[PDB]
Amino acid sequence: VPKWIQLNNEIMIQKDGKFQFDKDKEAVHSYFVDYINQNTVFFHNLKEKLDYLVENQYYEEEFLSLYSFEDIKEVFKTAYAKKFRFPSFMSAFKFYNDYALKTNDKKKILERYEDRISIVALFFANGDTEKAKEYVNLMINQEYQPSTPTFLNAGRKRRGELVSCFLLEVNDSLNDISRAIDISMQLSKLGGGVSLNLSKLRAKGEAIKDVENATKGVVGVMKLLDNAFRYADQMGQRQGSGAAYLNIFHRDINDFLDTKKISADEDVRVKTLSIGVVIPDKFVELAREDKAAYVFYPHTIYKEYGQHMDEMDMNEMYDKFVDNPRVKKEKINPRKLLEKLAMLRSESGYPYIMFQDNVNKVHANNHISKVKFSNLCSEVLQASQVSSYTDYDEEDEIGLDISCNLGSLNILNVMEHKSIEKTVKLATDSLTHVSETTDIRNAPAVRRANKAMKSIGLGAMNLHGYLAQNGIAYESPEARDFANTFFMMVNFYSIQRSAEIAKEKGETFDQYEGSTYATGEYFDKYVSTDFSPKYEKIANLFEGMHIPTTEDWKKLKAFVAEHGMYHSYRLCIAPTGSISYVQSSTASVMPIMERIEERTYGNSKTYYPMPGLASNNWFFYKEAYDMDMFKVVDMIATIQQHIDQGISFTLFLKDTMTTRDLNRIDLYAHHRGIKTIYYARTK
Amino acid sequence: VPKWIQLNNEIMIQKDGKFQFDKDKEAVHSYFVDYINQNTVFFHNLKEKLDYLVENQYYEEEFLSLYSFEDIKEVFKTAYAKKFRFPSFMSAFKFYNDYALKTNDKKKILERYEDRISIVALFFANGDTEKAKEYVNLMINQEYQPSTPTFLNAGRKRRGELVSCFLLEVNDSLNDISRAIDISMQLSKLGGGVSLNLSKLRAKGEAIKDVENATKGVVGVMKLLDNAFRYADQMGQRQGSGAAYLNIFHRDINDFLDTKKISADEDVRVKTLSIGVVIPDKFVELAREDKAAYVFYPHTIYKEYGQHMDEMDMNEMYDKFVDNPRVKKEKINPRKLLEKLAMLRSESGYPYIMFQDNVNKVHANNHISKVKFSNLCSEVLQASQVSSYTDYDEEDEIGLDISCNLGSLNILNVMEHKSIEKTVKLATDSLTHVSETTDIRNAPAVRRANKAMKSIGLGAMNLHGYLAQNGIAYESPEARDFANTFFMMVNFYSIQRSAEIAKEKGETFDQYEGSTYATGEYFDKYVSTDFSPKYEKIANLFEGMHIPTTEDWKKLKAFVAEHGMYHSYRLCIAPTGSISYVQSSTASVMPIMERIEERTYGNSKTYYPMPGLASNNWFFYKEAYDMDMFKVVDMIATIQQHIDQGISFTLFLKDTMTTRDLNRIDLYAHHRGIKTIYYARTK
Amino acid sequence: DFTQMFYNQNVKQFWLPEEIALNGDLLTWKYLGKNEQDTYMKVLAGLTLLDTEQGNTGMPIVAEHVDGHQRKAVLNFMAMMENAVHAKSYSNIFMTLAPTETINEVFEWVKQNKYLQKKAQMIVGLYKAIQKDDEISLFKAMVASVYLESFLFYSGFYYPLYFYGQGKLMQSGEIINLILRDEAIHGVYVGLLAQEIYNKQTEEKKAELREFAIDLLNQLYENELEYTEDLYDQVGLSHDVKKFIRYNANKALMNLGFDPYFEEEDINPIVLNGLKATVEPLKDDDFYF
Amino acid sequence: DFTQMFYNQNVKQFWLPEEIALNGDLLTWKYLGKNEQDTYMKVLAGLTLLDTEQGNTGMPIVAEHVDGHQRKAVLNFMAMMENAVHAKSYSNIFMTLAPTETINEVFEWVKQNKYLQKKAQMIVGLYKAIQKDDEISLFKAMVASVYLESFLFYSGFYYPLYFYGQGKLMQSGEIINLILRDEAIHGVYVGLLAQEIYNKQTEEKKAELREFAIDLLNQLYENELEYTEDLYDQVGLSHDVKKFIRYNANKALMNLGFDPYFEEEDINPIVLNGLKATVEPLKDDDFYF
Ligand SMILES: Cc1cn([C@H]2C[C@H](O)[C@@H](COP(=O)(O)OP(=O)(O)OP(=O)(O)O)O2)c(=O)[nH]c1=O
Ligand SMILES: Nc1nc2c(ncn2[C@H]2C[C@H](O)[C@@H](COP(=O)(O)OP(=O)(O)O)O2)c(=O)[nH]1
Ligand SMILES: Nc1nc2c(ncn2[C@H]2C[C@H](O)[C@@H](COP(=O)(O)OP(=O)(O)O)O2)c(=O)[nH]1
Ligand SMILES: [Mg+2]
Ligand SMILES: [Mg+2]
Ligand SMILES: [Mn+2]
Ligand SMILES: [Mn+2]
Ligand SMILES: [Mn+2]
Ligand SMILES: [Mn+2]
Repeated sequence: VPKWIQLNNEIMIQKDGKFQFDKDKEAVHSYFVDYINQNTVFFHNLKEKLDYLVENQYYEEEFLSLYSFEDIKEVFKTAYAKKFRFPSFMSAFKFYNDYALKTNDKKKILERYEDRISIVALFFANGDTEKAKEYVNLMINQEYQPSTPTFLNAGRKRRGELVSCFLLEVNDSLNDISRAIDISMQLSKLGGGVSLNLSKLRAKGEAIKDVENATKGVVGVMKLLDNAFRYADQMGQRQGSGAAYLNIFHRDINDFLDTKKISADEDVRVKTLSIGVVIPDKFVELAREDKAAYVFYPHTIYKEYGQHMDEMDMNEMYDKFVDNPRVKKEKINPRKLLEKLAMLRSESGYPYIMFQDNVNKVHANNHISKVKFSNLCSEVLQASQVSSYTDYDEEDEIGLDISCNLGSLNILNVMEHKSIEKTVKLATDSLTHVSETTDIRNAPAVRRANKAMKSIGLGAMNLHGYLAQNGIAYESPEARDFANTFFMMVNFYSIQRSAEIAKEKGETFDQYEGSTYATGEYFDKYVSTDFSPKYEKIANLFEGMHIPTTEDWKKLKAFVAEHGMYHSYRLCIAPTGSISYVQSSTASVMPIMERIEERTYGNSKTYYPMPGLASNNWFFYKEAYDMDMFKVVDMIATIQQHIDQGISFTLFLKDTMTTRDLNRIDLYAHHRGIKTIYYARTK
Repeated sequence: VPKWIQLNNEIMIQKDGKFQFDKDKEAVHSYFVDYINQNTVFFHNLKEKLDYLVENQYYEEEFLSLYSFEDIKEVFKTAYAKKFRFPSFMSAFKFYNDYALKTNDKKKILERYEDRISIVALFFANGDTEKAKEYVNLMINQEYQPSTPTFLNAGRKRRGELVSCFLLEVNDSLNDISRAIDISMQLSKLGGGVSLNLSKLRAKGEAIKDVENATKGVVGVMKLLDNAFRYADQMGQRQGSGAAYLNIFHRDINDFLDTKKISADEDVRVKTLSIGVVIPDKFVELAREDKAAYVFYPHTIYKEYGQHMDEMDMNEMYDKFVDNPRVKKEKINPRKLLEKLAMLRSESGYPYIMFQDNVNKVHANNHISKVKFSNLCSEVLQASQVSSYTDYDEEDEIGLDISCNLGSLNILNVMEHKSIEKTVKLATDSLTHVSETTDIRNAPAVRRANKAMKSIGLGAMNLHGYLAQNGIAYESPEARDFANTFFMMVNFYSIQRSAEIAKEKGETFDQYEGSTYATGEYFDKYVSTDFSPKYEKIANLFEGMHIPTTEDWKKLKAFVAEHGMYHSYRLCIAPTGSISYVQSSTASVMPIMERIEERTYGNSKTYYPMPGLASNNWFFYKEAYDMDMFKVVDMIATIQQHIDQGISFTLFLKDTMTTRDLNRIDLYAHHRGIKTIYYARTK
Repeated sequence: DFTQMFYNQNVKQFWLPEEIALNGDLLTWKYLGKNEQDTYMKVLAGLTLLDTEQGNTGMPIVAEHVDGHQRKAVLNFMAMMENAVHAKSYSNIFMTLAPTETINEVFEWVKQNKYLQKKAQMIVGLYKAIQKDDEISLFKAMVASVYLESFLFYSGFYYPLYFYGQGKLMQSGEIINLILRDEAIHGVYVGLLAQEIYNKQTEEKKAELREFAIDLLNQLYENELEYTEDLYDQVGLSHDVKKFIRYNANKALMNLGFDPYFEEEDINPIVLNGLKATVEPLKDDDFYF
Repeated sequence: DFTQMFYNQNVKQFWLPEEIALNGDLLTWKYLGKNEQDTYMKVLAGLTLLDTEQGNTGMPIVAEHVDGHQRKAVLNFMAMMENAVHAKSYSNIFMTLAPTETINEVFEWVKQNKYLQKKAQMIVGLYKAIQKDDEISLFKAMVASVYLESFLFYSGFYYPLYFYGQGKLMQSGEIINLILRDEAIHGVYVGLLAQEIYNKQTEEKKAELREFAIDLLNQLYENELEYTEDLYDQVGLSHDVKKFIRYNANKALMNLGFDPYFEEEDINPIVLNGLKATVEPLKDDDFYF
């Protein structure tokens, strides 16, 4: 048993009726002094280390050649000038086991935390020494954390893509289905999660060019995609993860849901394919009034109207579809479908729930397209256009497939540094750089949408950690007040930075002129409502920091009208799974699942108290399962009103909660404006 | 019970110790006058019939527009002047259930046998009235039978392709694997059977861009292809049929064979994918000497030598691969592998066995490529060049993927009419037309190889029927003498027709000048050895029909050298499954399995005596299971020496014989020059 | 001289209730009177109790004390049939025909029914009184087991057979016939083992063992009469069932090598109507021709 | 939470010796060396002897002390498989490969063998020490049972699997694979019953039961190493067999809800080739807030 593992295990040994939280500092110190400093390759000078890394196929010479070695040396000086110390053993362990650069035999350590941060900053700045130093200060202060792909792979020769979330539209054709399988395998090969919209595919028992009842439906494509993701398993390193989305009004919705039942047949069940259900307001209205609903065969609708069923507004088109004799449908019970959804989420956590009209009532790019589905993590909500992949000899009609770049603000560190504006703008610049430098050669729609939309996702994390370390309960109205003010400021400065980038480059995103940013409809609630804190305690948290006012929002609206907006999408709160340990932060804006995290690595068990947990703030670190999910919905809806994309919203349920309770949580989330629901986690 | 199937069941009622074979004539007469004439749509004149069929999307207008209606009327008169009568109930039942045109609701019958034959003939002739009449005479006399795709779809609007056998080479890349899956689904959608070579794919545990043990092997691609063929099943009426081929020296050969074991897990076993094993003479030599053989990792060989393993000569490079330290190899026992092959064929009928050096020592187009795999029916043996499907933005290097049009001579009717030459030439013309009118716009390599190679497959059937109806035992030397003379004559006239077509069109097949036809080496055994029958009984069977001598073969060799050959491949003997009933013929050149064949169609049981079966030739219709497989191998090898492609050779095994007997049959087939072994059928 | 043939017969009779689809009985069940359904549920519940104890206790304990691996294998197989097949089949029938509350109520009813408790007390008491290496205590338990197999089940079996014979509840009836087919061979087998022990005794000891067997039979019989009246009076069949149990009591005695005790009677004729290729290595000479 | 699921898996795995024809094994048996034939015979006798203890004592004793009708039924089914199916299967393999006199001698040898006896008597000792209404003694016996089912058999199973993976003795190897598949599920099931007892204990009592399990594992493991060298050195396989023992020891521990004891090792590829919370309806007013 390692000495640091023993020291970390002494946290649970209760001395004087309290956990020994101070043992984790001893644990991390022992971990470093006994393992990391021993296994860290040291070089006489930074020049020798850099030469070894570039020449041994560890780094990329292209981005490092943009600086004189003096500038790189000063950047590394800035990283090491902070004397950053990992507060807990788990932070250092997670970094040096997941993100630190190791030798080709994975025996020694080439990169410390400062080296990784310096390389990421030098890649972000793209030749600017002052910008690189600013990125170094931002990341070594741990105010901004680039996503796991960006943080892990930036500046590495043998790297995967810096983007890991992709959203593909699948057209109703064998050519398009085969192309979707190919692109899914190519993107999973790069290490990215792939989400596929299956709503355009015609249901089971539909006609294929005069041969009726010949289509296997969305479940055959589901099996194809599941095997494609199983094959493209990231070189046998990490299991290939993909998601499939289907509209709740699709005829195959029940077959779609039956793929996740525990009793599912092996010719129906899918293993590596997550499922998400898209629910328009029409379905919730039908279930509310207990009227019997209809699911429609998409190809009949396409033949009758020339438009896909998911391309049309179900609120206005549902009655026309039902009254159309040439549109084929079967009766369903919407309440029974809702209960089936809740039962499936209780049993397996699936499907994801995307409230279509909650997303699109505040969507800023409805002119480009409505948001029809989400990503594998249920936070990316962007307009997509389906591609028409024709025969081999013909020319394909390339659409827009969603792929956004992820980054997370550390709410605790941004708040303690009083640097919401600077951190938000620098994170926007880094995400923009990642977007520009991303070129995917086997997903033409993804590449086209990356070049045109220039969408980024700037998330946040350590919300519960910041609140509990400041004596604020997560469910308290003061917590929602802080979330309101903080994310209003984040949105303000992200919009300002996007407009500044548009002014600097003289270009906006494609089809910006039709957006609500161009017409000013986006800024209505910001030029009409004041989002300053309503509590003196919360207003004191923002001391020394200018909270944007209504006049500031009017000035921003005028600036955006004059100069445009560079990013179609800017903010999305991803789960931030493994980077939260490195940042000593609670995951995303979700509340903590456990106060102290018990995990086993190898044959030794490890203990991870939540960051900042102590005796004084023990009960402010309320576990998510002990919380009222209605108040968590209230918090996420408070945040969601300032996030243009969605938020990964996990439901934390007790074992005593019934199907009716899960349905009530889902319906209250729909009522409160929640766009997506990620997971149903039961204790 | 239907009257016709009641009459057909009176065959088995033994009267005076004999089967009532004449009941089948009464059975078919009742079948017609009680079902067919009643359910047949009859029009006032042929003009109304043709207008009705063209207008209601049953026929194609383009091919019928090349003839004036007087010519079409003359063709239909020629078809009906024969007054063809089906000799058995099964012939008419199979035709009117599988190939006869029916109304859109599958209610009534639009085409008789004469109508279908006339339409196929007018399609073949392509505007020529006299040629259409010649084709009508050829098919109404049942001397030549177009394959099931051609006979079923010739001249129909809503039709599949006229070719159903496709062979695909898969390169060792994810782009090429995705393209292989796409092309397999596209061709299965067209109704064709697709065979894929998986030898170029690197084995399990190979590196994918310097990360080791990353490749899932050929079994992952096998699962992908199996699900692709399950998806593209054409309503499931005829589910997607695929074949995978692996060289026996591939490292994944044991896992490739384990996909067919009964005890295989659901994560390994493939169900819709047939498997074939390509065995070079090196493997048979290694097993014969009981030496230690080695299977190789294909990617190591490709990296070391720059060529794929299956693109190299194993009999000359096996020792170099073994001695090469940079080539990765695994030790196997070749005799244990042979025993495993025999056990797998006994328990499942798989794999197909291709003797690669038996194919390539007589292959005429080794300059283009060596034959590396066979088709799903294990009789197409043509040169293929792998394609290089690149990224979306890059141009693809299109290779040569095999596909040939099938057609069978009826040996009994051809020999009765003394029309080997005319039947062979007309069938060659029809197959050439089918090749020219085929355009696969989603399989680039299939299209390119169809345009370049112009390969056709002209098979034969009713060999056992003809021999049994002429008092010749299938195993007798006289039967092999007849097969030798008959198929030498077929080869002579097919080569003559190919040379005449090349002379008329002024073009040969691509890379003809490097072929053995151009060098004249192909004709060595024909200008040196006389193939006239050695028995007076057989010599009288060919009386009235000129048998080409050595002088005739020398003249043909000069003609080919001076004019070239239009088809790279001309003759392949396919199984000819369902068209054998319509033609009242035994299936292919294989011996019959049952003298009287009992089948259940729906809830009706009906019996099919072999064509011409009686008491005077009961024992000449010896079942395939009761005869020596060594003599059947001798017969197939006698036929194979005149066939440029392979012969679908089914092994008929008793329950008593062990795996050693199956291995002995396989080794004797390899010794006797058998190119492929199709099935190990056990009774 | 007999164990091997019983082994073969038992294993060839192997079955599971899931082999029989029960939804076909749904309508003939729906059509029975409330009295008929009540008696039917209770009858099968009484059978379930008997098989529960025969499987949990009776067969395993006899297996423990009987010498010889083959004899033990037969007895172990019979034990498995009792609780893994027979007792479970009744729940398959209950779950098809009855709502959960009626099922719950009938299992509560077995716990409080005095005749069913008395018969279980008596039979299980004898099983648990077996002493190691004491053949007399073993004989007594084997007599009890034969009486359970060949006599006590029959007050229960009557009713499913009575319906089967009228073309009613025929799927449930098929299950019951399979159970009955098993118990008949179980009763014969255990009877033969009991006779082995009896035949070792002095004439004086034999006389006492016959007294034990007859006293036990009469005591069980008197209790079964009251049980039968309690269940069947509401469906009008008590006298008929009584004739049936006497008939089967004689069969139990015969299984024990004793003379019939009750006089023959006419049984309801309805109830009578209710009754790889071989792998051979390649030689060197196989590669040359 | 688990007994009905295991019931299903157990009964659907039912098989009989007669299903596999054994005679074709003589075509590979004749080609083995004396040491190979000797090791095979000794291993086979070892498995036979241990499995007999499990059929006569191990499974029936656990079935006796475990409470619950459904658990008793599953346990009865497992005991049946040991006595009626497995024991007959081992006998059939022996009778096919060796003459009567050779079988008697091998069993005499293995019966006197120090390493086979040590483990057989250690396991049997724990079964004999179970006391009525004492769940601690029951748990200890369950641990012993899991160690037999999931660990001790595997030094023996190695050899038939080794041949089976090479294409030798395929008929008997198929039989052994079916037996092994039954023992795997037996080990998992008894493991869950042991964890149920373990989870009812205090923290101090748990630590004490863990020490018991690890101490027992250590004793058995050290004897397995000696057993292994004694049988497999003559055919050069002991190193690889030892890896297989440790791998299966880890599975046995995981069956008991414990952490693996041994580091992960790769196994011989030839042997590898051989091997609802509560539904509640929405009652309106849940759509309004
Ligand atoms: C991407 C991928 C490839 N493979 C296998 C299948 C292909 O035959 C083989 C080649 O993959 P490639 O697509 O050629 O990968 P690569 O070009 O980046 O690697 P290399 O430089 O070695 O050519 O790898 C997998 O098994 N799983 C996978 O996820
Ligand atoms: N010497 C050295 N410095 C390293 C290494 N990895 C990162 N660094 C950082 C530490 C300093 O901030 C910076 C410059 O180190 P140096 O080259 O030793 O500089 P100097 O102090 O000699 O001027 O590089 C490393 O491996 N060696
Ligand atoms: N009348 C008619 N003839 C058909 C039909 N299908 C095929 N035929 C064939 C039969 C004859 O050989 C040929 C000409 O038939 P027709 O048009 O009736 O001509 P004719 O009998 O007046 O010369 O067409 C059909 O449906 N009707
Ligand atoms: Mg289409
Ligand atoms: Mg490649
Ligand atoms: Mn019973
Ligand atoms: Mn019984
Ligand atoms: Mn056993
Ligand atoms: Mn067992």
